[PDB]
Amino acid sequence: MAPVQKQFREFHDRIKLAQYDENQTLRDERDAVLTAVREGLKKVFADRGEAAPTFTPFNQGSYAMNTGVKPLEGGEYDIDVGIILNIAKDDHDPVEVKKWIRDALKDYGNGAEIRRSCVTVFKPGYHVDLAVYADPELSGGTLCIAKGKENSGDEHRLWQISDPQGFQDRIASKLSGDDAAQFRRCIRYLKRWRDFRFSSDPLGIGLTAAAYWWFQVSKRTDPVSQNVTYDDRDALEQFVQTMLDNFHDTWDSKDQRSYPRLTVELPVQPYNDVFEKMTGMQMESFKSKLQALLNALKTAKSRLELHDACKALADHFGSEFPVPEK
Ligand SMILES: Nc1ncnc2c1ncn2[C@@H]1O[C@H](COP(=O)(O)OP(=O)(O)OP(=O)(O)O)[C@@H](O)[C@H]1O
Ligand SMILES: Nc1ncnc2c1ncn2[C@@H]1O[C@H](COP(=O)(O)OP(=O)(O)OP(=O)(O)O)[C@@H](O)[C@H]1O
Ligand SMILES: [Mg+2]
Ligand SMILES: [Mg+2]
Repeated sequence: MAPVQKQFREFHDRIKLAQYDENQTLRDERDAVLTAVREGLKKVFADRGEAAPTFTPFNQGSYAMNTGVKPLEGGEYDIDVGIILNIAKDDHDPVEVKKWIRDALKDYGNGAEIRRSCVTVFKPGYHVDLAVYADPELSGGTLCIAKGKENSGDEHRLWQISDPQGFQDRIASKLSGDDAAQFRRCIRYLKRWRDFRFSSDPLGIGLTAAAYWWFQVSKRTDPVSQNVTYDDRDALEQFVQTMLDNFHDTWDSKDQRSYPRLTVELPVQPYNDVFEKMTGMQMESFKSKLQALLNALKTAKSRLELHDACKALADHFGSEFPVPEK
């Protein structure tokens, strides 16, 4: 009946990255970029002959929500930060606003770059994704993120209504206590699976939103003593089965075939499918790999030898998954 709970908890200990509130180093790297933006902006706007825009920053992403993992060797940390500029959205092209930040981050690190949803700045061993918002007061009450690239057409340049506070609050409030800890462990486990079996360029946000909809705690409460034990292997099995169950074969007219697609809405504005950017072929590979992980989660629960159980898990979770010698 070989259990694997101790092995999962040790795996968790190895992969987890402390969130911003417990990570001096992350805060320091964060604050450095925010400082370089403030400093940078003074020059960019001295040129324009205009007073510098101010901004309010906030923590975003997994280091804000305590779902962060350590990258594998060669991999990069992803420091996500929002900045709310004291500007009215209706008065500015969003890409143009993003240009102020890239130019402010001209010299800092290996430079800065304007992505579709953020300005990203590169440094040795990490990047910082700055999501750029217009001021809700000056912009008629909504918080809108700057969407669009430099090369992007007109209909793809926009201020999209967002709700990062709402999203973070739903992730943190879904469960509590040791139930919530298991939720977070299972997101992390799957982000290492991602880093191990997917190429370095199943989104993090995808699995997070997915767990919000479909994660269920797996624990046993002894009827007599009320003593609780968690079963992380079982929690992943049910969660992964539930995701697989929600793939829909979706016809693509252009390719004249169907691909299995997992759709997962953000539980807050704008309720976009967080996986919409994955192509049909990437979704098909995502599904096969999910099925193979499910198969190993089941194999792991029916091995006499702890070695054989752990090995089956290590083939999917990678070489930081502990495999005790036979
Ligand atoms: N496709 C999307 N739709 C809506 N919001 C998103 C999307 N992608 C990212 N975000 C927002 O930006 C944040 C940072 O995105 P990122 O891709 O870094 O995910 P993350 O949660 O930090 O996970 P990871 O640990 O993989 O970095 C998310 O946590 C989410 O609030
Ligand atoms: N809705 C969102 N809210 C906040 N951040 C987001 C959102 N969507 C994406 N991001 C951020 O930007 C990063 C990548 O998303 P983006 O859509 O900008 O990629 P892209 O510019 O299309 O690049 P690629 O060429 O790789 O497709 C994520 O890691 C995340 O931090
Ligand atoms: Mg992130
Ligand atoms: Mg990011």
